Amino acid sequence: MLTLTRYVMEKGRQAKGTGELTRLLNSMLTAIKAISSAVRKAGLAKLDVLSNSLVINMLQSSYSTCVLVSEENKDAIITAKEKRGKYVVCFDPLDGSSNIDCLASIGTIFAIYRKTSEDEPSEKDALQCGRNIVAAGYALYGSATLVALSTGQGVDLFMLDPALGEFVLVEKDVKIKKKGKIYSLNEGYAKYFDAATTEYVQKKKFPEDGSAPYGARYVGSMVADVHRTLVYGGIFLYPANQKSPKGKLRLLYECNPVAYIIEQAGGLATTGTQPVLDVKPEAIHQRVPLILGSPEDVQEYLTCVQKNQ
Amino acid sequence: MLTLTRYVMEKGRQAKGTGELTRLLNSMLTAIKAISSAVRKAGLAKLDVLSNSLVINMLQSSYSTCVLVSEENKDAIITAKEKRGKYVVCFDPLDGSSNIDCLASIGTIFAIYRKTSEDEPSEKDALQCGRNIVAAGYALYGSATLVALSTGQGVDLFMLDPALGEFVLVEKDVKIKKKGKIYSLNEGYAKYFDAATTEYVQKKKFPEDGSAPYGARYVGSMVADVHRTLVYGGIFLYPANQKSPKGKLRLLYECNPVAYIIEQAGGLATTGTQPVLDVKPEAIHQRVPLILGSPEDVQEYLTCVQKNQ
Amino acid sequence: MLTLTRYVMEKGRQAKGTGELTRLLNSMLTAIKAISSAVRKAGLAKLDVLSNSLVINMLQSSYSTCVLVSEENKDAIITAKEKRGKYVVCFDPLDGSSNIDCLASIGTIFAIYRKTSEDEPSEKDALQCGRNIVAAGYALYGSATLVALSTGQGVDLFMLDPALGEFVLVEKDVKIKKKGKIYSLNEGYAKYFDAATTEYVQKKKFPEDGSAPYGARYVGSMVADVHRTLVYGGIFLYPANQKSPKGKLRLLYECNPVAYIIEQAGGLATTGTQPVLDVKPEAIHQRVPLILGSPEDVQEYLTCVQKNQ
Amino acid sequence: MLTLTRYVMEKGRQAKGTGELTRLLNSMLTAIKAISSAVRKAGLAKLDVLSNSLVINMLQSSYSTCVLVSEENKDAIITAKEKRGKYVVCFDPLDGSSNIDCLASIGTIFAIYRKTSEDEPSEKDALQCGRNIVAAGYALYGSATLVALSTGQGVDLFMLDPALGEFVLVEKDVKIKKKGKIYSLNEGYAKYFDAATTEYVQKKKFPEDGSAPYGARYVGSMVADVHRTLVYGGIFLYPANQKSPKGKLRLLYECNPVAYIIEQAGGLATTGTQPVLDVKPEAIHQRVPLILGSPEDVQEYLTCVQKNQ
Ligand SMILES: O=P(O)(O)OC[C@H]1O[C@](O)(CO)[C@@H](O)[C@@H]1O
Ligand SMILES: O=P(O)(O)OC[C@H]1O[C@](O)(CO)[C@@H](O)[C@@H]1O
Ligand SMILES: O=P(O)(O)OC[C@H]1O[C@](O)(CO)[C@@H](O)[C@@H]1O
Ligand SMILES: O=P(O)(O)OC[C@H]1O[C@](O)(CO)[C@@H](O)[C@@H]1O
Ligand SMILES: [Cl-]
Ligand SMILES: [Cl-]
Ligand SMILES: [Mg+2]
Ligand SMILES: [Mg+2]
Ligand SMILES: [Mg+2]
Ligand SMILES: [Mg+2]
Ligand SMILES: [Mg+2]
Ligand SMILES: [Mg+2]
Ligand SMILES: [Mg+2]
Ligand SMILES: [Mg+2]
Repeated sequence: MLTLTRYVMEKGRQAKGTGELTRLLNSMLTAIKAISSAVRKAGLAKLDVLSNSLVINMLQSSYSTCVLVSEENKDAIITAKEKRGKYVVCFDPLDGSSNIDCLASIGTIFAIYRKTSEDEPSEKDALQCGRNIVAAGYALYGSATLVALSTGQGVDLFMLDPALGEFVLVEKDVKIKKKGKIYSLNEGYAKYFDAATTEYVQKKKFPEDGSAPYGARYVGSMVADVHRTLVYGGIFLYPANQKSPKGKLRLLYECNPVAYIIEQAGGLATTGTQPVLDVKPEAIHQRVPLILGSPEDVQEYLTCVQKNQ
Repeated sequence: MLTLTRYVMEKGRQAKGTGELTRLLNSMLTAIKAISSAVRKAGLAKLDVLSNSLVINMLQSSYSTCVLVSEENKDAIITAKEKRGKYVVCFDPLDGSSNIDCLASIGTIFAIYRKTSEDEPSEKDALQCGRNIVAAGYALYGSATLVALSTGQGVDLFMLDPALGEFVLVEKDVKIKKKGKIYSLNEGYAKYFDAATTEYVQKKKFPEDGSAPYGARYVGSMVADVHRTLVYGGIFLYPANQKSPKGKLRLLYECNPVAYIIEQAGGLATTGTQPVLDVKPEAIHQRVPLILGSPEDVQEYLTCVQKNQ
Repeated sequence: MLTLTRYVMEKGRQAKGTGELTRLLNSMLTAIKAISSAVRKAGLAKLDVLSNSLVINMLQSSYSTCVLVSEENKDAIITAKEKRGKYVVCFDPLDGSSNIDCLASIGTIFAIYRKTSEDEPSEKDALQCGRNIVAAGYALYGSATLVALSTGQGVDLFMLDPALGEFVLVEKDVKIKKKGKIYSLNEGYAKYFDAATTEYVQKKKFPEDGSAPYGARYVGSMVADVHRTLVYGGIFLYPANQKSPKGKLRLLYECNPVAYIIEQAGGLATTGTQPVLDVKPEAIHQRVPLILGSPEDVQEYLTCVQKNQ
Repeated sequence: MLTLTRYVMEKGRQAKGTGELTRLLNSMLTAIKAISSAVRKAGLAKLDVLSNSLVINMLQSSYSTCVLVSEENKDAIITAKEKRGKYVVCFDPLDGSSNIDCLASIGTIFAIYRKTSEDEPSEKDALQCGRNIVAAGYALYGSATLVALSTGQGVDLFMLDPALGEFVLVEKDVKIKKKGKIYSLNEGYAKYFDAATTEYVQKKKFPEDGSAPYGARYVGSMVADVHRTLVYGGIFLYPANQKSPKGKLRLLYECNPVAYIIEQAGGLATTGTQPVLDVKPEAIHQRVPLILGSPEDVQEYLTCVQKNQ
């Protein structure tokens, strides 16, 4: 039984670390477990508020953090001097608000950076390119609870063993298919799509090479849809549209973490004009377009962008 | 704490029943709990086979059944003479095979009939119109575990309390909105749709009255998509198409139960030409088209069918 | 998987009952499960008050009761006319107060009678001899959670399956050994014992026939000590002493239920002068001496009583 | 929520450790959780064998150990060179065999030492006086699951939060009463006691100063009885007797750990002639007499030893 806590401590032993990142991850994972439990019994009772407190408190108490960015907080949270550590965490404590009442899969998203500037800790420490991620992942609260995690050496999948109360490694170093057979976007925005998105979607439904149309899936929780894309392959799209000209999804704590996971699994994640991880953030709640998945599907989307530009 | 077992026994006390239906439901619910538990720890290990055995064994042992129809069994299962009861159960022991690996919501579906013929128990006892349902419902194994149940007096929702190990009533007599704002179908089959489906879908994305386009959602597990339709309103479609000319979804143990639930909640469920519950089944594994949800959305779909016929 | 709910409903099907006792037992068992859960997480927070409310509410709501006697209530609780059923329940909702802080096994004890008088329901309906018990048992909240139950056809043991959230039959028709090798009493009261108890205890430690002395065990929760006596054999004693001249243990909701269980398993349960189940109660909180266990050990205790009288 | 994993990592951050002890404790605690779960569902199925494997595998995999002593293994287990760490663990993976069938509290016991010799790792590294313990504690699998732990700075109590799946600090720096009112030993061995034990026990039942006799408690699992002694005060005795002239309890992995806990809480733990922690072990499965608890009660026992020597 390779537990996440035993896996992470072991990974930190081979790298001769001080144990600070390990302490941070353990704290994050503890918050995730409390969130999983609250989610499993939610209807028997706001959850946004609770999951946000849980994450902030656990992270700050780890003595590993200097700056936190949460979806739930207008401004960056600076860690009190007495608990100052070297890491910056951007997180979405509970994503998939739209699906809570209807019991669909929802999740938690996070990315961890090392503070590199010499200055006093500020929001600017949270404005690194995703290419500078130290660790990132997500939890999926679905038919079972799962964490996808990467620290730069590929993507590992862990599942909450409910009897044992701990995360157990179920898949090591997962790789996305080069090409899938599923496309995933909200086609309710079709009226507002750019020409590139329209053309790409048309190619999926009416291919010109005799292949079967792709199947469509859209849970409407990003973590569920991205996780499906990871394990089954294909493409997930939340592009710019007329109602959301800069996209809807948030760069720091939605797009960068999933982009990091998808790239680590051998996939691609793009704004349409450049890799998501290469976008230099200008503000903590900045939005970007997100198109991600199997490299050949994303590469085909990029061709549509290129001939329509 | 109004538990499902206490709710069902109480419902049977006011109706002066022998307790046979109550015994049947309790058995079904016990199978559901075992399924929930196996689902929650699935990745840590086929599940179709297991959930099928669980349901068959629990139902047969209730002394309440004479005939069972399962998705997993070519032929109807006749209950051994010594355990013969008066009820017929059609069930899908685990639905949403496509979503198991990716951890999306999956479910169990069932409908219960009283055997009305005088003959020896046979498959023909399972070929009643859904309009003759005595009890029907589904379990949803999602971020939490839920059962929707009706015995003819509206739809009640129950949630598995994990600490207590029992189903607890969370919503009594639920009603679907008259009109929703979500449409749900696999648009990957667009190339194969009939004119009516094409036109309806076009109206959702490009309305002609100045209203916002509907949002699209499609989990790709029927129970998840139908449950969302129930609680948020809107429309779910699995119509006939060129690849599935009679539809894909199964009449006895997929469509009739959800149709029964949706109608009990004040919604509509149609094949496109008639109510699902009014279809006289000719074979236990018969397929039908399924269009269901908020009455005004379904009524609008039926208008598209009518002007394209 | 023979669950308690399926076992009890089945037992009621063969006996052509109205289902009223079955509804009562299910309710009692639901309270037991809630108690088990509260007990498992007690230190992470009175419990007497909670467990009492749980039992009273569940029993009254079953529409099966007319009179309740609780250890926690000075007077008998008469069921409101609208929920009147035919049964009387005497219960100790949580026994083993002394062991809660130190985490030793604790339990719940109950006996069920049919009201036989024609009069208005009163405390007098709870003053039947234990010989008139319809059903009785206990729950043990120990290293695992167990229920011992009898309805007149021997003793069955059930264990809470934590994954499944239900009681499962683990042993059918259990029989106590004719003679054991363990004696169980608080020897701290030795100064206050009568001559009979003194002599019996001396015989256990200094036998005159060359046999090994009995081992001593005393958890100090009656349910734990009685359950051990049931499965390992031997003798449990809470006799009269100078500080408690009529004994300490309560007749209605401590002694009668365990006496009923022990007798059903082929054991004996005595006051020292007569079987516990044959004592005609005069008051709802009456105390009796309790000596119970393997028939040959109890029979040997009775010989000490006889030669010292 | 101060979790054990967060508490232990934090305790290791202030002490600038390499994290090796922390990794060891986490591993031990993970084994404890698996044991708790197996114990909670034991009757629904040897456990000695399982719990032994769990502990050995978890400890060896921590890269923190060089030598293990288990009750279940004749010889010391030398850690393979590739996983060699600096610590020695003596453990009883599951104690209280006698109480498993009857569902009474049972436990796991452990003591951790730093290897101090320069030689190749051998059994001799496990023969340090308990006074050289680095960390020690026990788990109690009772009505709830608890760990008592000390690393030299007093005794902390943790409880398994079943919803959260982790140990949570419930009491910091616990102190035993100076004098209690409970004595705990198997009085079935009275025929075989030495004069000192006889006299001490007589004083508890027949005091000569007008005080009330002590109450007697004896669960017959050492961990349960010792834990009760810790939280309620009093005295626990397993002295030498004619059948067990050197005592029964094992020095390395039963007596030293509980002695360490009791001393850290301000109590005393003696063989009758010297502190348990000061005994120099000569063999890994050596037995000693054990008398422990509130200092004034133990001090009174020692006076009986002294006037009978
Ligand atoms: O309804 P829409 O516009 O498709 O938005 C759904 C998206 O919004 C989110 O809830 C976060 O903004 C994602 O989880 C999901 O992908
Ligand atoms: O991939 P498709 O064709 O959309 O099929 C999905 C449907 O199939 C099912 O798995 C059952 O056939 C449903 O749960 C779901 O609605
Ligand atoms: O401390 P004593 O006098 O031995 O009393 C213990 C007895 O009291 C009870 O807590 C109930 O009165 C029983 O569970 C137990 O047998
Ligand atoms: O039956 P006895 O001799 O009192 O032995 C009980 C003791 O044995 C053990 O099981 C371990 O030897 C302890 O847990 C307990 O204190
Ligand atoms: Cl989902
Ligand atoms: Cl106990
Ligand atoms: Mg969010
Ligand atoms: Mg979000
Ligand atoms: Mg199926
Ligand atoms: Mg199906
Ligand atoms: Mg009580
Ligand atoms: Mg009591
Ligand atoms: Mg042992
Ligand atoms: Mg032992």
